[PDB]
Amino acid sequence: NEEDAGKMFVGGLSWDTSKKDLKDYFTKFGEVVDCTIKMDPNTGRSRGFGFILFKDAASVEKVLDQKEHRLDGRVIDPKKA
Repeated sequence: NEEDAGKMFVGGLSWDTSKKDLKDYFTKFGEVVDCTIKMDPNTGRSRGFGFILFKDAASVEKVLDQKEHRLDGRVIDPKKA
């Protein structure tokens, strides 16, 4: 594995989605150890994607089993990081 087995990329995030909103959505699939919404270091503006870290890597397969993911009125794109 190139990235941690419990880590996922999450694209298509709405601007009004907070770190807490992100954590609460993925709590449905496993325990979320941590998460982040990536900011542009030059502008401070959101890049519109983030990362989530699960306690148990088994939760990643449960996220990917669900074909469609929706958060704060947007289709979000979870992927193995």
